[PDB]
Amino acid sequence: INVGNINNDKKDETYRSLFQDLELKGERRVILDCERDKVNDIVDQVITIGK
Amino acid sequence: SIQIGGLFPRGADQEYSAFRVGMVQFSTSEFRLTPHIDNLEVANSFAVTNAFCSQFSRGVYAIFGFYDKKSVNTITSFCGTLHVSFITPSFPTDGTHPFVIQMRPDLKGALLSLIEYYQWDKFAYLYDSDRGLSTLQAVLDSAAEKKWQVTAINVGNINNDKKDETYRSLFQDLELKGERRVILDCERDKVNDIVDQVITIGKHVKGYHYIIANLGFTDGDLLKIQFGGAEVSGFQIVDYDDSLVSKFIERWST
Amino acid sequence: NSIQIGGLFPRGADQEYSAFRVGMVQFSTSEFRLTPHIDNLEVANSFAVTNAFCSQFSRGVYAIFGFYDKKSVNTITSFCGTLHVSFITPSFPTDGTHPFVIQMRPDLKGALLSLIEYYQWDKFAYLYDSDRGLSTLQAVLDSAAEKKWQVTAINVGNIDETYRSLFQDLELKGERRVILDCERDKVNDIVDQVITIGKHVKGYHYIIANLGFTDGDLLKIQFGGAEVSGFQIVDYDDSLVSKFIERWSTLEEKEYPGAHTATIKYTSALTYDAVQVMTEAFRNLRKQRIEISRRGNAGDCLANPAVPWGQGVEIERALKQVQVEGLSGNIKFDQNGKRINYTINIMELKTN
Amino acid sequence: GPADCCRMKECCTDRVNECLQRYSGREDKFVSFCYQEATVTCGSFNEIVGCCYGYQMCMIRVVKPNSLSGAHEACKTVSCGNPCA
Amino acid sequence: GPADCCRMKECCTDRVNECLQRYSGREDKFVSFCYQEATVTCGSFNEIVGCCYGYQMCMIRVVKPNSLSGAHEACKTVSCGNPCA
Ligand SMILES: *[C@@H]1O[C@H](CO)[C@@H](O)[C@H](O)[C@H]1NC(C)=O
Repeated sequence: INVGNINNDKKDETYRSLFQDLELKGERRVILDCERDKVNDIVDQVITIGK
Repeated sequence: SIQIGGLFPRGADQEYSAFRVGMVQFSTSEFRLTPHIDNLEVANSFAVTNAFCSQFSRGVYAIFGFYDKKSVNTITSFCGTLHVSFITPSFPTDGTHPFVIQMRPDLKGALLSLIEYYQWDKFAYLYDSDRGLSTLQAVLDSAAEKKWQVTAINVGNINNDKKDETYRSLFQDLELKGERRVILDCERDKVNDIVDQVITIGKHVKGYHYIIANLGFTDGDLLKIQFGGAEVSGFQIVDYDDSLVSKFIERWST
Repeated sequence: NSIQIGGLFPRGADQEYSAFRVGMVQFSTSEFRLTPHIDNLEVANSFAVTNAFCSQFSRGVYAIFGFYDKKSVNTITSFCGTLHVSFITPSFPTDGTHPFVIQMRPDLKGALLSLIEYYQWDKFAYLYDSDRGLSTLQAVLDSAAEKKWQVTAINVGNIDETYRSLFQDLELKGERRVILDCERDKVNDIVDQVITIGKHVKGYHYIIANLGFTDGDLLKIQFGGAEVSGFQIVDYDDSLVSKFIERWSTLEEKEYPGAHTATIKYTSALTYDAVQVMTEAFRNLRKQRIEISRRGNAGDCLANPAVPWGQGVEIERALKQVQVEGLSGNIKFDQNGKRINYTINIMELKTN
Repeated sequence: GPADCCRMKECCTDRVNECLQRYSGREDKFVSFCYQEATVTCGSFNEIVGCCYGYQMCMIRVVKPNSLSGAHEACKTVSCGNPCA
Repeated sequence: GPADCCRMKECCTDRVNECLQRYSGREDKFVSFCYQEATVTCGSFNEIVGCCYGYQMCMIRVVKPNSLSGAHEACKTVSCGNPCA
């Protein structure tokens, strides 16, 4: 999944969606390949929905 | 043409703002109230005594203010003896005190009723100092009757310096006791801190149930804990769907 | 150099004030004598206390000895803290750090909790009130949370039939063990209600939490059959206390009321030891070549901004540095003014 | 209708402990009795065995006068053994 | 050593789901198979019944292709029925 094309405006909802589909896939194990900032965003969104 | 007292604790801002807004909104041609405001440390009994007498000697007809669990007796006693009316949003008194008009509704019944509603036989209760142990004493008595297992934990004697570590600690013990259901009884600030610490250690996921014992519940920022998956319940004194409140917000937000 | 101190005695403080006067006579140096200004007032009333304190202050008093309720206490602590006026008192300890206040009464928390562990109480009931404050309640609640106690907190100060109810559910749940944390009067009341419905039967264990356990009448439950445990601040076998009672029991009821008794209330004993502490404190003040005499008139206590006398701080220190042997036992204080190095007797009521 | 061995276990331990608090100071002698109270309240797969056998044994072999709380707290996590025979 | 019905239940559901995520889109058809894997791994009181029967039935009556996660999450809290008969 490419997370770099994610709009800053729509990013929150898009993340919630994406991780929802990941939840359906039952994926606990995840690899973040991103810059430090992008990683921080992803992690923040992970904590917000309690993943 | 009427002079009223204005006691405001240091740090009361939005309150005083709404006070001025109410002053403009409710001031008629017949007469206008003439507030004399006094900002002070309300927790200091001496300061409150001195300010109250300062209002009194100026010949104030009525006083509007706040009080701490400390200063309250000074206010109730001085009002009752000097026959000076006192209006206030601050917490209700545990007894019958004349010459005091308590603007805040009593929350005890509501809370206990909610606990009974969710059918909680065992849960945790986080209290502190400020709002009094009155609600705690109430929930303890009712727990004794209804066989609730209350775990009383004081979060108010915990310093801002060491707070994170102890929060994680006590919540660790809470996890160990297997208590999912928790009741937060505190001001919005304490609530925010506690919730932040809950999210940090990930206790906001599904299976957890939180009850905010504050009367605003919408007044603080809950959006962070909103997506966690844990149930959260609260109480609201101000209905934002009412036309009065709607138009009020319309003028207020601008 | 003379010395003037104000006193405050609640209506009904007769024996206490008596022991105050006795302490005044007994502890007297020729170089200086304390000058009591007595004020009788209703201590539960904040306004009355404010007014009395300001009345003493404006009179140019060096130190004040008095009492406070759960209501007036904050008024006292705040006014003392603001005007830098020392306050001595038998009244219940304060929860927090309060400067310019010397609390003669030792803290009961440790003794109580240690006693709970001693009898090995995993589960019990706690009957409290709002009179001396909820500090002890917070203590037993926290310690219960840590030690996994089943404690049942019931406020008995806001209330006959209800007592029968609570003791009924206790009988069914089989909780015999009860802790009475209350005023002497409230204790007497609760015990009376216990005997009337016969909850004083065998299997029950009561813990009276106060320093007054023998100071009151224990004769009612003495034959009850239930175990009873308590706390004692004044050992009557001590030679100091022995001679004190020797002189006290021989006093004329005309001059000093409630004096002719063989025993004395812990509050009253604390009053006496308070007199001792003030005496030795001011003795240490004149012996250290520091003159305390008031610079200017105290003025209006309400006058803004406040006007504390700086030298009075010395007096505070002078009090806290005092270490003496009174009725209550070894008397010494910490920087906050709370009793330290106190010994509390653990009593038990038996057939004899 | 539905009976779960797990829920039966939790109910078991809980009812035993809740029972033993009536007999405080005498607990060590009443463990078995209180266990039968839990077995009969929460129901069992085998009338003979009870709701949790291993728990009963662990408790009966540990509980001392006024030792209840720690005893239960250490015995409730034990394996129930075999509920059938 | 001693085997606990509760622990065996948790192990059962967990091992079943862990097996079913190996098969995708056909999950509904392999549910029983994966159940026998959990039964044979985590052990059972009765070889016939398995580790948790009620869980197996709930799953077989729910699981749809690529419906796995929600099916398991709704079926693991169900009552085990009975390990004996
Ligand atoms: C006096 O009190 C201090 C404060 O806890 C303590 O360190 C010291 O051991 C005490 N002395 C005695 C004899 O108990």
